[PDB]
Amino acid sequence: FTSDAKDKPIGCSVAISTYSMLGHTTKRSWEAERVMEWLKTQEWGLMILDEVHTIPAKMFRRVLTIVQAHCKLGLTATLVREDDKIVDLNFLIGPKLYEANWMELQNNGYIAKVQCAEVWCPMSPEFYREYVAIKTKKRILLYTMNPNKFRACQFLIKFHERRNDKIIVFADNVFALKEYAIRLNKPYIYGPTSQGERMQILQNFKHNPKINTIFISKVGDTSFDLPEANVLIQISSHGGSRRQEAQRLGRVLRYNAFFYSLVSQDTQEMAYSTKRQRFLVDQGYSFKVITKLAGMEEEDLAFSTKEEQQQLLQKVLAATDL
Amino acid sequence: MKLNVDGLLVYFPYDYIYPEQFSYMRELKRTLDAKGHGVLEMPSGTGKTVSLLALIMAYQRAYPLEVTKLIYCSRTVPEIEKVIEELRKLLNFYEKQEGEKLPFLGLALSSRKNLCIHPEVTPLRFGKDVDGKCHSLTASYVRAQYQHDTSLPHCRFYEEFDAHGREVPLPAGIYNLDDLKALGRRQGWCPYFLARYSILHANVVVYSYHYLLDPKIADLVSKELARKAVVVFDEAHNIDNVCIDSMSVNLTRRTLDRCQGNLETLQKTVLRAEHFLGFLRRLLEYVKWRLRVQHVVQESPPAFLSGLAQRVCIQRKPLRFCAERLRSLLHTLEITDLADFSPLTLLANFATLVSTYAKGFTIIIEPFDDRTPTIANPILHFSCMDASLAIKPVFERFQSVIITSGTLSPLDIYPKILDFHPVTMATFTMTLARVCLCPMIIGRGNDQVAISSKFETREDIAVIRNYGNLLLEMSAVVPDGIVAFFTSYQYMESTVASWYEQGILENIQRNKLLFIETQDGAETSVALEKYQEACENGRGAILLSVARGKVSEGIDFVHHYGRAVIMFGVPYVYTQSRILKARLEYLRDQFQIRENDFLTFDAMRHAAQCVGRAIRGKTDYGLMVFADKRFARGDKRGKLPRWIQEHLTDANLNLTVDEGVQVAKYFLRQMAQPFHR
Amino acid sequence: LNLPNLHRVARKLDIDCVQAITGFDFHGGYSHPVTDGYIVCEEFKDVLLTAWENEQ
Amino acid sequence: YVICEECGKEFMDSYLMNHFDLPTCDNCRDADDKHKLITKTEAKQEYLLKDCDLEKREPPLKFIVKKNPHHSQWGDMKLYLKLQIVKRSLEVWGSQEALEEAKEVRQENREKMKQKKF
DNA sequence: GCACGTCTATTATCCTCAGCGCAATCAGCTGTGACTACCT
DNA sequence: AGGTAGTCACAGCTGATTGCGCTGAGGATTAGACGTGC
Ligand code: SF4
Ligand SMILES: [Zn+2]
Repeated sequence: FTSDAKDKPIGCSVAISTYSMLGHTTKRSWEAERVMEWLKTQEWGLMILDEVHTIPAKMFRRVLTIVQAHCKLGLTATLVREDDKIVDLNFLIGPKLYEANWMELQNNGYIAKVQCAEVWCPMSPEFYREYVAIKTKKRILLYTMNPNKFRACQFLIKFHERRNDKIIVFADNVFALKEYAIRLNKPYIYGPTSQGERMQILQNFKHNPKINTIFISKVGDTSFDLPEANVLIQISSHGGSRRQEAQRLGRVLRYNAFFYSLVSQDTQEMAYSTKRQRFLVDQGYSFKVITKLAGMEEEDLAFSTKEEQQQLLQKVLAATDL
Repeated sequence: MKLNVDGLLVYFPYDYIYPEQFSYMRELKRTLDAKGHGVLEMPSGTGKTVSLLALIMAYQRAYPLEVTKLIYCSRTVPEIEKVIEELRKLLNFYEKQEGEKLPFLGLALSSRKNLCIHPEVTPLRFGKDVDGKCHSLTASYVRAQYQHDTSLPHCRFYEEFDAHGREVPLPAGIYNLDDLKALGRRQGWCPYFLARYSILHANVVVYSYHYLLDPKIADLVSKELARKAVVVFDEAHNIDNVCIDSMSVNLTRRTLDRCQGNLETLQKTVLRAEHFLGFLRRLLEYVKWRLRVQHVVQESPPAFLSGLAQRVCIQRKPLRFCAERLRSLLHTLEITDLADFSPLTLLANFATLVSTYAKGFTIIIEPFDDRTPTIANPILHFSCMDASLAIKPVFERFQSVIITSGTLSPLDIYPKILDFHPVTMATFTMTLARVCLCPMIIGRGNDQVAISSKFETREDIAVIRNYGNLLLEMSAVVPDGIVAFFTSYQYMESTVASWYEQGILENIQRNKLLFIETQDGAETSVALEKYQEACENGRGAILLSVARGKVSEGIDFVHHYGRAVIMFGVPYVYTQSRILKARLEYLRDQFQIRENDFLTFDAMRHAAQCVGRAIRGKTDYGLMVFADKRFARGDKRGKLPRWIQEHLTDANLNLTVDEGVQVAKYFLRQMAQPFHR
Repeated sequence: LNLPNLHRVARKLDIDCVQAITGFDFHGGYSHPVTDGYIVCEEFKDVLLTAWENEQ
Repeated sequence: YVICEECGKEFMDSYLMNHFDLPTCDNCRDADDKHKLITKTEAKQEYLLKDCDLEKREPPLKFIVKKNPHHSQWGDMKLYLKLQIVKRSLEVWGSQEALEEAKEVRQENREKMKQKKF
């Protein structure tokens, strides 16, 4: 029941739908209205909720009260959430039943032993002056488009492609991701592209040796059907969302694999990365700090000279969204 | 084993029951309790028959009064023999699990050629003369003259059956056609005559569609057998086509020449009643008038008799006496054989049909021929237009007619194509331990150009190059046989000629052997045999054919035969001949059927019928590809059977050739691992 | 009647309209018929003229 | 027998009854003005009706499929009875009332959207 | 008498128009995280 | 010093619109024979 095929939801044993449709605050579709009227007239056994962590919302909570069910079973992988609304989930649904021990889970070999990495790059002088000069929230793009971080990401991409490893590159701030992906001429998901284009890109991502690296803009921050990947490189993620980082780490496991996080020194990204890894260290993961990359000057990388690095300043300051 | 349905227990030869079979049994029991008709859809040719027979036997045991006679009409003789042997296996299982016999009789019916013991008529290959020779050898006059024991060669099986086979019945023992022939030859009886005598005291019987859809024989074979009976038409996705062809006749120069040749002999025999002797003589010239008239088309189903009553001024009533004349006058003339006589009978049948049935028909005359259009060929065909005409006598005489096949995806068009009142609307999708089929629709090629089989782009070079490249790089990933279907023979030959012109067909040849299906039956048979023997070893081969051909349904591509089935474009029937358009108009103004909707339904029905023959059996697996962007639209995907819809993910609906090849490689690589039962 | 696009008006009115041939031109190495107006029934002539004027 | 709503004369079968279940004989069949047939798209545009309002709201509205003179192979025009369409529109939107303001605010919103796009 | 350059010819074939149903597109609402300012 | 109302960057969803795809029917434009040079 998602207003896409309408496979006669009336008179069904198991019904599968999504949020934001059972709690509509506006006028509803006639067929959808009739389906909801039918659905609100009978009891439900074992109402299953997915991604329960984002249950305590303004409209998602009343979804529990808008339908009647006997048992409410919630499933999630990242129970961590800000705004301390997880306590509300104790009485909204029930108590925390089971919490898997990830360390012993990966010790059995059924979960990939991901070697977590936290490697930072120094801020180029052409960028740090502008970073310390501006404070009105325009510095988000500055450390995001750090030339040193760009070189590190390109080096990691090339190294892992040379050994035939599937790579997923997470990157928020899709504006930066545009010039981050078109520079290397690699597929990227802007996010409001289409439904078909994303599906075919992800479908040909796995069974193709020619292309094995993609860029994602906050779209992979949920439970999707992304294929198996061994390398994850996140750049300029959200502020302090431990849930987002835990989900991104969850997209790799299924040292079989390893994921890297790139941050800029002497910036808010350092504090953000420090405060958003406290969930995984409680889970047992340790983030090794990498300050030097072997063979950085062995091959040619982008932004080799200062000319294009200083040219990047004009285009990164060209936003002027006022 | 013993399956416990909600109000009965049914013995099943196989201990393990798939959920699809259980749901099918549930639905069929519901229909039988509903005392009404219905339509079903199953994806397996095998395993449906055993479940159907088991449920029928259980229902007969539970309710002997409700069900008395069973009909399992099928398409051809192999289906008849396989269902007979399946019933034999079921009966043997019941006997070994129960220990006592039951008075159930099961026989198979076919043509007199199939069931005959005279060695003087078997070697000949004349299906229109075997019945005539059988009638000449033994008939009412033969029985009358046998009293004096005339010394002349005649069939003697009946002369012994009428005195010895009309007293001993066959209460128990289901008999196959070979069993019937053996019993007849050991008892000196005709298998056909004992079959006729034994149908009354019988439990089940199987035969072809022609014994029920054709009114000229259904009444003789089924008149008062059982008022309350159950009939099922398995594999009847093309029931409308055969129903239309049942009341369809054709006329050519050969028919009229044969009639004018044989009427002189008939008159010579006569001069050695009068209401028809002079009546038959002048009928030929009215239809020969259209031979000398050079007109494109004449349509007048009601006014044809009006025009007949003008040139010769003949009443319409005596036409209705023509058919009943066949059994009366001819037997008085003592016809030696039906050779050189069938066109005269079919002319009378046509006259009776046009005299009686003219409400939903059309008369068409075509002065066109293949490669010799206008020399001398006015073909008159009394093509039927409504499929309900051939289906009324079975709906009004039966209670729970069931139409089931492997492709009945639109359940809303069959109840309105023919007058029908379904109460089921039931579909079933087979499930196994692994996905046995990987359907996918290939849109634009590597050049980002659509490969649609559009009429305006049939001669386009780019689409032909893309088709050739797809067939080449596909032939190297799926081994031991690929079955490709084209729209028509003309398009197929024009495509292969273009491929031969370029240096591309050699690349396919060096990978797999290419075999082309032609109209010749012997050539097609030998091509199929050599394709099978080439696919037996590692050579591999490609079988190129047409969707609307006798090879599409004549053979089944079981596992290891045709791992991939390719559809080169949506198969659309040719709009010419002014026959399809008449049916479209009739459906538009009568059943409110959209012309485009019906064309799409027919195209997708043929495509699914010719693509679903690659999966026969649970262990069988195969690949199915559609090489046309037009398949990508929902209006055509929705016409695919439900057991293929769920496996056609939205990810692969418009993917290019390279990604389709990659998907095929992954599917074949992952499907080769052992699975358990 | 020598009216341009008169056939289209006749087609929309389902009125018989046949092109009038007055000669043949041999331009381009081949003979092509020359069409001068359209021949329409006088009974429908009055109705056709008004319809053609409205269409124009 | 069926009693005509215009003349009251009993009849067995009529064109309107067969195609639209309308109890009106062919003698009183005013197919030119009162029983005018309009295309499906035209009815949806004029009366702002949706497919569910035409196929799912009881009673279901029947239609007559006729060939398109302009082009043969295109989808044939679906003709609905104007009286039934008007009755359904009145049942859905109430009457010839505020729906008229509704179409005005719809075109106003269209102008707002186009100026916003500009 | 032979071959080459030049003047002329008594009906055929190929690029562009026309209503409905499916898929693409935007408006409105919400989530999720941080940022920020004013009052108790 | 902490709580709350806004504000902003991305993302999701569903509810209308809203141009685009299904095929057949229209109006445009090289070779044979004669003069002549060898
Ligand atoms: S009566 Fe039977 S055995 Fe004799 S010719 Fe006919 S079919 Fe053959
Ligand atoms: Zn009346």
